[PDB]
Amino acid sequence: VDEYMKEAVDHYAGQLMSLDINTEGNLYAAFHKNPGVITGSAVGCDPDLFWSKIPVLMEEKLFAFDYTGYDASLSPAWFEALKMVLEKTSIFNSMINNLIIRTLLLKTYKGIDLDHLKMIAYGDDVIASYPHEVDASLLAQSGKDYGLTMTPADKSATFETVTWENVTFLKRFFRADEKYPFLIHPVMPMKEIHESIRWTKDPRNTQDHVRSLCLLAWHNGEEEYNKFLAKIRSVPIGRALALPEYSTLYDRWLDSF
Repeated sequence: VDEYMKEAVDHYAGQLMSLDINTEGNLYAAFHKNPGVITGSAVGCDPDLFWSKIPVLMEEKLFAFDYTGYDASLSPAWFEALKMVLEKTSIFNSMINNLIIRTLLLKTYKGIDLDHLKMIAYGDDVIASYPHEVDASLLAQSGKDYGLTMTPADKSATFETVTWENVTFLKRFFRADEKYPFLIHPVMPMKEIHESIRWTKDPRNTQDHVRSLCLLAWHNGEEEYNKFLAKIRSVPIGRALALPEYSTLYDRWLDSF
């Protein structure tokens, strides 16, 4: 645990401090109740609503990257660090990520003020920002000194600038609604959804499983959604399900804000 990790610890800790958490488990409830740039976690968030808030919590320049074997590569130094924070699973990997980003930032650039780092992590996945454009390609270099193997965001061939158009968090894109632009749709690619379809070893789970897939799919738009429902209804097992009409999912969503 070097000097950089120490400042990461002090800074991250001091932050979680403002939350005034109960020292008597209760850490999990604090995080679940406060998904954002203070916990620096999204664990327990609700995409359908949280997506409209994220753009406001972020600084101007986004930056993200992929981890290769995030858990396996986690050296003991980090846990030691995590302990120091606590002294001062998803919720923990998220806390570790918060330590990594800070550490690598302090090690890759001079003049970094962590109070201006706005990031939200969910395990190894993270959406980050800073007032100035930061290079994940340079952060990746510093990562080697810690056994971390960082690569472009979303299995990208090269390291390119992260924008609100190409950025993804929890595998979802950010797309403003066409009718009300300030309501941000969490958009999971249809491909990812199709590859999630399962005929449960217990047929009874099928309905609720597909329901949860529909709650993700309709965010790709009425045409894609109905195309999706048509596929499911092309065979008997899919025709036996009760699938939400696009119209109602969208309307309920608008009324939920």
